[PDB]
Amino acid sequence: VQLQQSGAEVMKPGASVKISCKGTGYTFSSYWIEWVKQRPGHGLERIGEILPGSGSTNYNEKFRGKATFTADKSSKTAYMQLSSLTSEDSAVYYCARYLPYYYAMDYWGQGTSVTVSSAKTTPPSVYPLAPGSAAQTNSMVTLGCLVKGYFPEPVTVTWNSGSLSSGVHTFPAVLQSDLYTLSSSVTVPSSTWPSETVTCNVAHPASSTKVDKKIVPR
Amino acid sequence: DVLMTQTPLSLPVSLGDQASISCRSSQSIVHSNGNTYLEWYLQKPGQSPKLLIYKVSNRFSGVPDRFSGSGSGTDFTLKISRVEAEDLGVYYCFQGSHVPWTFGGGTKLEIKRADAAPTVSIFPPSSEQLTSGGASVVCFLNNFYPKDINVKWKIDGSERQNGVLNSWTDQDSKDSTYSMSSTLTLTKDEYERHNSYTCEATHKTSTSPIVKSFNRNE
Repeated sequence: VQLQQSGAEVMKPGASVKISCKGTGYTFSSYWIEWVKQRPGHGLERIGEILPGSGSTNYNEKFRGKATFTADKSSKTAYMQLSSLTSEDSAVYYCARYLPYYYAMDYWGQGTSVTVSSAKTTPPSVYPLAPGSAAQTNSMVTLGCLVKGYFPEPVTVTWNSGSLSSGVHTFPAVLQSDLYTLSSSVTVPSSTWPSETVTCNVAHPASSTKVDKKIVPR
Repeated sequence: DVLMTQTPLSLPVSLGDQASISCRSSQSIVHSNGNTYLEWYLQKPGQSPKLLIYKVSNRFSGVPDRFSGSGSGTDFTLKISRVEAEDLGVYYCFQGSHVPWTFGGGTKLEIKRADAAPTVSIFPPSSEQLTSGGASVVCFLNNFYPKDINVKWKIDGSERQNGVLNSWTDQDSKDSTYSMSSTLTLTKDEYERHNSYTCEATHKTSTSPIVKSFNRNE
């Protein structure tokens, strides 16, 4: 058994989104297929299930009229017509097989990302985080390298080819006005920073942005 | 719709301890046939959920014996004997009695260890962002426990809340600590009119808030 889904989808608010569900390794049109909505914040909410054989559909009382499923008997694929989409439904969608009153939910999908916004794909903006001019030299010192104004996700902010990998921290993406802003930090001994050359590198595959930047003291 | 109530919301337990989580139904979910149909789901960060317990009186084919499930006609309890490094994740309930089907609230489950001292580090903007025309002040708080911590921004002694980006990650594996990033974005013209910028932290393991302040004109 194996399940396939469509790739990432972006669109302006108000239009429709079509996502496909492919199933193999079993009788595709013999039992229910249900989809799950996972908001990137919390909770799991379902959207509905369909039986690819007959036109038997049901919906949750909260998401009535928001999506309309569709099945195909010739090709083993399930579709979903999406109604007027708002910025409150941008979440991840899973598909799964289900058979009521008996053994059920033994497999899943892989995950499909739906990012609905109004911004435009912009290259990142890299900036160093240098400490202040007046600072007390302790036994160790922390670092910083920031990336602002990029879309869409993801981005890979690393140090010099993995040389400084212990004590790194990458935070989730959070918006400020309309775009993202992510920082990277690591702690290094204070007797090494004035000597060893360190450079933070940023890789954005969606825009093909490979930018390195050296951090120098004041 | 029959809502689930999972207790508690978060149950930090150490390695080797027995942890029990209750999942109560708002109505009776016992079917007239004589069998109650409930599913337990385990979701890991960045992966699709797995199966551990279907038909609570039974066990899934492929899960080790460390998991168990029990309960009366309405109250249900999932029990774990020895929490391992693999058992990290999020739990979910699923009722299969009435139409339609719905999920639970989601139970957060991680490991627990002793307290840690937070590491606070402030970073003023660099010369590159000044050439651009902005001011990004970053405040990292790494290696602290528990999540009970508050971050406050002061400008010349006044509380500031606009432009605050607060982000946090999950519990790391090698050190089992927490991290929190606080970013403050302002214009360069405002950076030349104020004097003192301060990141303050209040945590349980500190009787006094950790203060990190810096002045513009020094």
